[PDB]
Amino acid sequence: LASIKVIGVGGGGNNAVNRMIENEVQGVEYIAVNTDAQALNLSKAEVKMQIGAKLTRGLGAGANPEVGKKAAEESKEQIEEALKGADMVFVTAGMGGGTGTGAAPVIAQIAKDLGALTVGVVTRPFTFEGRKRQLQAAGGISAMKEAVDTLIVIPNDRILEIVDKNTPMLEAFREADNVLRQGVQGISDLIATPGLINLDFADVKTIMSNKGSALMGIGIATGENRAAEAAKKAISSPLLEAAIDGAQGVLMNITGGTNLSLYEVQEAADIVASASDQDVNMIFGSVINENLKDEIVVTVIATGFI
Amino acid sequence: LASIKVIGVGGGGNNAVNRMIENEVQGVEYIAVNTDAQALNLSKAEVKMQIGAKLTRGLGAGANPEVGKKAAEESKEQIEEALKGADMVFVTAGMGGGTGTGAAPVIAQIAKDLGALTVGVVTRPFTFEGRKRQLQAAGGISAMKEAVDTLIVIPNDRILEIVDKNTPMLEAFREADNVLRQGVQGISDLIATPGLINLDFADVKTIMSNKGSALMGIGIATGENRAAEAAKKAISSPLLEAAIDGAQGVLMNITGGTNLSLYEVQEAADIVASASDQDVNMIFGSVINENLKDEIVVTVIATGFI
Ligand SMILES: [K+]
Ligand SMILES: [K+]
Repeated sequence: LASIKVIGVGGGGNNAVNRMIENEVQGVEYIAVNTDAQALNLSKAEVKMQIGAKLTRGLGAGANPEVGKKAAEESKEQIEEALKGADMVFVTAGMGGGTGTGAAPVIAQIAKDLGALTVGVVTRPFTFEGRKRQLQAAGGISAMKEAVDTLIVIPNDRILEIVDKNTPMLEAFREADNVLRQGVQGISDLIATPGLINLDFADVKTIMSNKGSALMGIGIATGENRAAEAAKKAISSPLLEAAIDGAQGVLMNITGGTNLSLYEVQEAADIVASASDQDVNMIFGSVINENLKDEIVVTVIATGFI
Repeated sequence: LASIKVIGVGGGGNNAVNRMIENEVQGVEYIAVNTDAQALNLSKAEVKMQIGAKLTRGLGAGANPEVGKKAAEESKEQIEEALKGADMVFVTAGMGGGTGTGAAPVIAQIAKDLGALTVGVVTRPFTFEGRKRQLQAAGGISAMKEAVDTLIVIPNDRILEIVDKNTPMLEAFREADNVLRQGVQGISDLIATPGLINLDFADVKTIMSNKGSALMGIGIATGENRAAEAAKKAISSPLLEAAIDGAQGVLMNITGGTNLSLYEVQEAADIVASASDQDVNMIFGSVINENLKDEIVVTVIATGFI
């Protein structure tokens, strides 16, 4: 199985890494990277890497991408050494602030230069976060795209379409953390641990080598008709904010409990295939999570959008 | 038993509250309060109070005490409602940043105006954090002193005298979090839960009503001579950065396992009394922590320093 590191960069990455650990996501090594020593000390990762100790003295980057970038530059030797040996590196961060925006591209570029298949999974800030955050996030996304093989972008505004109408702001942020965790786990669960219908690493690498950007969609369903319902919810997810038939590559993960059947996996796959372009390169796998009972989760990652 | 709330304000308070929860500190209600939604979502407290949602949009106060203050002002109705009914409120924060420095005094003043015995337990930043942090912390400490009954100040530089010489910066910060937890738990364990030698709430209130400032000291020891060794370490703690004989009031907590003896409690108390002024108002109690084996911890809180 592939050797996989998941790197949480800055506050958005910190929370996503903790959510993966809370969900007992197996087969990956976690590395929390941050300029903010207080936040870093709340990481559940065993490897906690403080960057920019001299520059920022543990105080964070103050929403300044240049300080995030220079912090990662300060610590480039340590970052390179931590990443050495990985076949694949996920770099997770929230865009718009200082450390995510500035450090995540530096870290991703280091991983990519080492030869790791490098996948960024990042949030674009909620519009309510304001103009400075939006502008800085656009800069980070552009930098991230240069530094990775595939960048999966989670449009946080779309979460607001998904959650209940009176959801407090704190809970909207909490859901963004969960979506980042779902983005990484959707891919890693199919390659990091044994399974009946895993994915071939080489095939993941091919779908993750497309240009342009990538998006994700998530569907969850229970009971009768769950496989079809979950798949339909995934392809119609507000998160997948382009028509899936525009994608060059599609990866589908269906996860269920021990009762997940061949018939259900096929049903879900057929829905996603049918919605996608006729000439799409689509790959899929299934995961048994024995902690699930009657729910199934379908995650779709679509790459190579114009 | 007294009804006690422990309020973690901003990043330093967040980490201290999590450390209390990790150490299974009983008998108190925890409330995490923050302008930073990502950090707040890592709180282990069941009550998570986002303040300044409109002003800061979940992004934190950017090391600006005025923004911390105005965030608390925005949310004053919610803060007042959360604090109603408490006999005692601990307000814990790191001084020097925006939310701790600015919001903690507002919150403490609300608690004090409600009639709660209000005790602040705050860190003064490490010198390495720089001049802006030092100056802002001095302002916060002055504000905090006006807003509480007793302010216990933890001089972070003194932690550097305590930890091993090559301790990384991240671990020095982690130890500050632990000291804040020890400051609160030293007092709360003697009044919040049943015990053989608890303290009288009225007596705690008297020692906590002194003017001037307060300091703490911690000593830990195992094996033969543990009670005397721990007590001596507490009174000579670099954290207690004034001669204990200068204090008007002294509170001592000795905590040990089920083997903690009357003789040991007395031995420790005698050491602290002997070191203190002849006319000191000193009170003490003991706690059995059945999770301890042969270690004992002595905590001393000294109040009313000139
Ligand atoms: K698997
Ligand atoms: K007790």
